[PDB]
Amino acid sequence: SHMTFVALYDYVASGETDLSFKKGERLQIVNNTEGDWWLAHSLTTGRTGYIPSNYVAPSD
Repeated sequence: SHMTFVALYDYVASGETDLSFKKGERLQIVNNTEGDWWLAHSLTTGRTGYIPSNYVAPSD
């Protein structure tokens, strides 16, 4: 259930459904059913949206 990942790079969202996040931000992964785009929730900003799965790595 707790699935914490850390952002490896900045990402500015290009649309409505993706999530913008800063390098070093910690995110709860909500839905990793797809291998390319994961639904994530920022523990910092409280925003929720899709992120590129290759921009994050497992974290505490």
